[PDB]
Amino acid sequence: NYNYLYRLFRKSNLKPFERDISTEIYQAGSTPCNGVEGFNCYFPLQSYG
Amino acid sequence: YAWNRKRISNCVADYSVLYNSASFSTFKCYGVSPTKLNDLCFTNVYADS
Repeated sequence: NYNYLYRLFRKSNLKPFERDISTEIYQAGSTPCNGVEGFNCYFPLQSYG
Repeated sequence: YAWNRKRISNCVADYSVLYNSASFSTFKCYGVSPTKLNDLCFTNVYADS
């Protein structure tokens, strides 16, 4: 059952009792990440095994 | 089976020139992150090539 999703990257620590549902791809480097993909661009949401 | 081990110590292990380079295909840190790599001090680093 992989329907359970969890966030893996975020710009900064979220404040208490805050819900984040953004699906924008994450960039782990200084290079820009245009479109839906790019160099070392990772989807923030990872399923659960 | 005879991987060479080189001890790296007493220096600055800069990664800006390393990560930013696009010549690499796969690079994952399972215990640390490039963002916090600079702000972390290591006692000794060994390279197995």
